[PDB]
Amino acid sequence: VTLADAGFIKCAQKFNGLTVLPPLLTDEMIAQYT
Amino acid sequence: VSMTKTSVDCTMYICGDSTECSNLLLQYGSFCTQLNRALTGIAVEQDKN
Amino acid sequence: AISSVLNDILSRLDKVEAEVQIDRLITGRLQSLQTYVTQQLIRAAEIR
Amino acid sequence: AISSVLNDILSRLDKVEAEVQIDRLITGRLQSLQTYVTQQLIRAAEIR
Amino acid sequence: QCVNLTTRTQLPPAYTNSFTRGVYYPDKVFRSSVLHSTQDLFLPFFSNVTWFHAIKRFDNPVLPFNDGVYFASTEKSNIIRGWIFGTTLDSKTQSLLIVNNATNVVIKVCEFQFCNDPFLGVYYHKNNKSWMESEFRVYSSANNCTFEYVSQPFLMDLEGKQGNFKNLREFVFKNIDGYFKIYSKHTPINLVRDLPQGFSALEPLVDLPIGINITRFQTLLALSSSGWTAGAAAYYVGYLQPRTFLLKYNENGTITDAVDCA
Amino acid sequence: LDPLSETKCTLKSFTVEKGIYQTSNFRVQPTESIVRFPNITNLCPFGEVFNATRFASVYAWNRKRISNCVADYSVLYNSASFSTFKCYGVSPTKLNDLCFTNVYADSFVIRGDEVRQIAPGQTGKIADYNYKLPDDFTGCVIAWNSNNLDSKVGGNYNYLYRLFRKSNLKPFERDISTEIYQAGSTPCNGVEGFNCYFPLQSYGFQPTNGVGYQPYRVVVLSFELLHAPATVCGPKKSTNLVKNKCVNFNFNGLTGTGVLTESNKKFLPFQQFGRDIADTTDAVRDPQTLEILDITPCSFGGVSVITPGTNTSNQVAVLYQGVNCTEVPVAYSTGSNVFQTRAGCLIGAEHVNNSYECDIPIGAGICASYQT
Amino acid sequence: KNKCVNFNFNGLTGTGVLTESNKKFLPFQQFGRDIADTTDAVRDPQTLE
Amino acid sequence: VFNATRFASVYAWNRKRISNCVADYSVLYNSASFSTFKCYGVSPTKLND
Amino acid sequence: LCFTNVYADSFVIRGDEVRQIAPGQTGKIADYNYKLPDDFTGCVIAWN
Ligand SMILES: *C1O[C@H](CO)[C@@H](O[C@@H]2O[C@H](CO)[C@@H](O)[C@H](O)[C@H]2NC(C)=O)[C@H](O)[C@H]1NC(C)=O
Ligand SMILES: *[C@@H]1O[C@H](CO)[C@@H](O[C@@H]2O[C@H](CO)[C@@H](O)[C@H](O)[C@H]2NC(C)=O)[C@H](O)[C@H]1NC(C)=O
Ligand SMILES: *[C@@H]1O[C@H](CO)[C@@H](O[C@@H]2O[C@H](CO)[C@@H](O)[C@H](O)[C@H]2NC(C)=O)[C@H](O)[C@H]1NC(C)=O
Ligand SMILES: *[C@@H]1O[C@H](CO)[C@@H](O[C@@H]2O[C@H](CO)[C@@H](O)[C@H](O)[C@H]2NC(C)=O)[C@H](O)[C@H]1NC(C)=O
Ligand SMILES: *[C@@H]1O[C@H](CO)[C@@H](O[C@@H]2O[C@H](CO)[C@@H](O)[C@H](O)[C@H]2NC(C)=O)[C@H](O)[C@H]1NC(C)=O
Ligand SMILES: *[C@@H]1O[C@H](CO)[C@@H](O[C@@H]2O[C@H](CO)[C@@H](O)[C@H](O)[C@H]2NC(C)=O)[C@H](O)[C@H]1NC(C)=O
Ligand SMILES: *[C@H]1O[C@H](CO)[C@@H](O[C@@H]2O[C@H](CO)[C@@H](O)[C@H](O)[C@H]2NC(C)=O)[C@H](O)[C@H]1NC(C)=O
Ligand SMILES: *[C@@H]1O[C@H](CO)[C@@H](O)[C@H](O)[C@H]1NC(C)=O
Ligand SMILES: *[C@@H]1O[C@H](CO)[C@@H](O)[C@H](O)[C@H]1NC(C)=O
Ligand SMILES: *[C@@H]1O[C@H](CO)[C@@H](O)[C@H](O)[C@H]1NC(C)=O
Ligand SMILES: *[C@@H]1O[C@H](CO)[C@@H](O)[C@H](O)[C@H]1NC(C)=O
Repeated sequence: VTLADAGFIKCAQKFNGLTVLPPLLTDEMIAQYT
Repeated sequence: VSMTKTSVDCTMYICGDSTECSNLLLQYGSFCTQLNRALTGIAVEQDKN
Repeated sequence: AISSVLNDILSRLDKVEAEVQIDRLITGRLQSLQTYVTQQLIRAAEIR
Repeated sequence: AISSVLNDILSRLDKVEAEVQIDRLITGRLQSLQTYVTQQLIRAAEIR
Repeated sequence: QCVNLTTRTQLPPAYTNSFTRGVYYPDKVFRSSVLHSTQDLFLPFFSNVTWFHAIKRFDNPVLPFNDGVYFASTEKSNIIRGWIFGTTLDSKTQSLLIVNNATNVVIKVCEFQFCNDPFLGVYYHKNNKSWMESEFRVYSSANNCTFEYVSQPFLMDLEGKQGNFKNLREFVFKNIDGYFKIYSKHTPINLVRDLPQGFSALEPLVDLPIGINITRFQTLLALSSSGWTAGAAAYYVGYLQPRTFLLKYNENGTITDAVDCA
Repeated sequence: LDPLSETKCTLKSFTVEKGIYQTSNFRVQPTESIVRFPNITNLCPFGEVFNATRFASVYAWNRKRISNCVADYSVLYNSASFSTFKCYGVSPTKLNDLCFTNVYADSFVIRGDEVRQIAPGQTGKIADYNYKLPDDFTGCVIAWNSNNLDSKVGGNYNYLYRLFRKSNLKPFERDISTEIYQAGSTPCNGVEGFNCYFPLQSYGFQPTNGVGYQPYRVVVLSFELLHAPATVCGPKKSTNLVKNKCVNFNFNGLTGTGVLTESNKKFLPFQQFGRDIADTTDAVRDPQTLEILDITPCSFGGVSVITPGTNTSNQVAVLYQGVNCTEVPVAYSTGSNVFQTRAGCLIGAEHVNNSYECDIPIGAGICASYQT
Repeated sequence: KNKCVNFNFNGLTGTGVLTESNKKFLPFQQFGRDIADTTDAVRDPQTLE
Repeated sequence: VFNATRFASVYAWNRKRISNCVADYSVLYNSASFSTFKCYGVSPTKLND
Repeated sequence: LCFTNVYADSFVIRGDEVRQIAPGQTGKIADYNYKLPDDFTGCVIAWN
């Protein structure tokens, strides 16, 4: 599964007031629950 | 289970780097806030899911 | 509008002419956000 | 607009007067389709 | 000077397939790793292009110019040297002259009184063991001029090369709101008598705000006054159409492939 | 006053519950303006536009284009030869201080009773039938005596006006027509007819004529301002290329706001403005020193306020979402308690090593709480 | 009739296929309308079918 | 209509019915004698169509 | 209707300059000696 603009401190989306926010549980915290 | 969380500066999307457009955008009232609430309610429930 | 670029309209026209052109873009854009947020609120309910 | 019938605008007005009428019908009829597709996208989730 | 050159064999108007040739950069805007979609006056893909010869034969007619024109020549010995564009072609209105005389390329807009059969002509290896330009029979007069360009002086060869074609030269001409826009390309070839199957993009090399009506065009070739040898060249004319094109820019931002969306 | 006052103002309540609240977006302001244009040299064609051999007739007035040139009006305004020098959309002093998208010279000759009809909003046989200026005409009208240039002692009848027409012409129309005017009710076929007039008449311009009855050569400089990528400019403005700072930029007429940076993208020699997947301008060529600049709009994000309930405390922390701490100092700037998170910079909250149950969720594994 | 055409009846421009109706228009009417307010029948002005 | 010798007093404006005839409006619109020709439900160029 | 306060701005100008008295205009009356705001509420009156 591919991804885009995941929210980590790093164009077309960002440049226009659009933002993507990170999940609360990181993919490590998800894997500790799993 | 989830999707990407998004939030938008509705004033920067409609009127990014213009004050004349931002002063006209006030003629519409609540819509940019109501839109921010919607996307915040979507985003807050991705963590709930 | 005479352009989609907001800063161009603000140089091609004076205030009482530009307000008509800028309001086309405020109307259309705001309908684009209202549509995206409708699509996303419907989508988010499939993901829930 | 001066008519609900699109060809009756174009039978009476030239390009510069017609586009002020046709655009109303575009604006209202595209709001009608977005309303229908919103109602159908909401409905489809009742049936799913 | 002004003359009618009647010593020709009659051949039918030939046709060939313009495979994926005739795309041009539609704007001066950089793009890369993207499949950009645009509607403009492009040459339709895989369409029949009208084919002309110089050989025995010296095909040079006045042609329509409607929504702009694709022109291409597969060439040796630099035989295609110019074009005429305009609406009356007889100094009742202005017209555009493009010429490549052996010294340097000239572009001009004037009330040109063009000849009925216009041409350039060269003395073929006359004792001097050089090919020498001598006949410049295109216009009798030029009244109200309002644009002139001449390139920096040089020395292009008129040399009578022999063999198959080695130069391909592609051009698109558009006359929009008074802006006469030339897109063109050059690429090396090794072909007998047909337009090569391959993809090419035309860069905009010059734009002129000439402000005239163009309804037609004619092409100028290098030839005591009748009975002569034409150095051999093939050329092709296509008419552009409004057609949505999808354009693949590669990493280095160069249109690398295209799709004609109909 | 403070982020808590902004949350009270956001929520329209004088007391705020425990949580993390979105508030008005952070956005770096530009440091300065910058104009980057192609190097200019040669002067505009004034020695053609005003000192040409012969001029147009007013019935079919000339339009000459002014393009790829340096514009100077100080020669035109200081020269005592011109009896009229009037500007209808700019001040006549400011002409050197100003840049133009495209420019033209409407060039012709007229009689002094009719020079008044060249101004916008007029009527009479020149204004009605051959030269109408538009209501919003922006540009200038310039006129001078030419009896020493254009006249012959019999009257130089080479200069023609229009005297009849089917309608008053539309602004900037040029009418070439010579077809006969049907003055009576009957039609007219062929070259001539009874009680018809030919629609043109020439002027009686002689070197003995009194002032105002002399040929005046008129140039009307129509120009249009700022609204598009420009092809005429004054002898002045392009300014030094700053980099790595937020600026109000202008490249060839492409106005915007952003950070500028040296690009590793290559542009082929005919390409000027570089775009993204969404057709937004992501790069541009500097038109002087030919190098490619990355464009980025100046750093911005959501500003989220972490608060305990107002009933607990007025202390708050602030999250700059998806923004590197190094960029915040631009604007709590004290810090000594700042924290970069994957979610963005965190200010006013003290980072703790101890892992606790998530109280107020910040993002990317981080949470915050009010504790000793 | 029975072909696609760009019609015009008394300035009622359009595009469509014309066929002989069995709708019986009372004398005062030149046109019949649809639910969408578009004309779906017309009385020819020279032969009054 | 346009070339009658006496017109009406405006309190008693006269109304002629135009019927059973072909109306070449291009004649009036192309006549320079009319200082005003303002149409309110059609453009003047369209009147022949 | 009623008004909270009323002011009659009284002056002489050339007949070409009456158009400049309207809101959102430019030219030497509108620019240098008498400007109305873009939202002007009131009436402009002129007589020869
Ligand atoms: C415009 O002029 C300038 C010089 O006046 C040219 O820029 C110079 O380029 C060299 C090589 O990069 C630098 O060492 C100089 O310092 C530059 N001078 C200035 C003033 O920038 C520039 O090449 C000219 N424009 C074009 C298109 O060539
Ligand atoms: C915030 O920006 C700074 C740059 O100002 C980043 O620091 C760089 O990090 C890399 C990787 O460790 C180093 O190779 C650079 O030399 C650093 N430069 C400087 C000046 O700090 C920092 O990583 C960024 N932080 C985040 C979270 O994106
Ligand atoms: C541009 O020139 C063309 C050709 O001269 C004009 O079209 C001609 O118009 C006349 C008059 O109706 C016809 O008799 C010719 O047969 C037409 N020829 C062609 C090839 O079109 C055209 O009208 C001109 N355009 C403008 C804007 O003046
Ligand atoms: C190619 O064409 C140009 C343009 O017609 C010729 O240039 C002229 O040359 C003569 C003789 O040197 C000059 O007196 C003219 O003033 C030139 N005119 C222009 C506009 O350049 C040129 O001579 C031609 N070359 C050849 C070899 O015939
Ligand atoms: C873009 O152009 C560059 C330069 O022409 C290409 O990079 C060259 O690739 C060849 C073949 O591998 C090497 O021999 C050269 O040394 C490279 N140039 C340099 C200076 O590094 C590059 O391949 C092109 N990109 C694409 C996608 O075609
Ligand atoms: C159109 O023309 C037709 C004749 O060409 C007119 O119809 C005729 O009406 C008379 C009286 O009923 C009949 O005797 C004829 O047989 C009809 N004509 C034909 C062709 O059969 C008709 O009146 C005309 N249109 C209008 C509106 O008057
Ligand atoms: C440039 O010169 C030509 C020729 O002198 C002018 O063409 C003449 O124009 C007038 C006005 O329509 C006619 O009376 C003549 O019959 C035309 N003569 C020819 C030979 O065509 C042309 O008008 C001039 N243009 C300018 C801008 O001065
Ligand atoms: C091209 O010419 C061929 C004849 O060789 C013909 O069969 C074909 O239909 C033509 N196609 C087009 C698009 O003109
Ligand atoms: C035109 O010539 C006069 C002298 O005859 C000179 O003073 C003036 O500057 C010239 N103007 C232009 C635009 O060449
Ligand atoms: C909050 O604190 C105030 C006193 O500071 C008190 O009046 C109020 O009842 C308290 N309410 C709650 C729910 O804590
Ligand atoms: C957390 O502990 C590490 C050692 O494991 C230390 O380097 C760091 O300074 C500590 N952080 C705080 C905030 O005490």
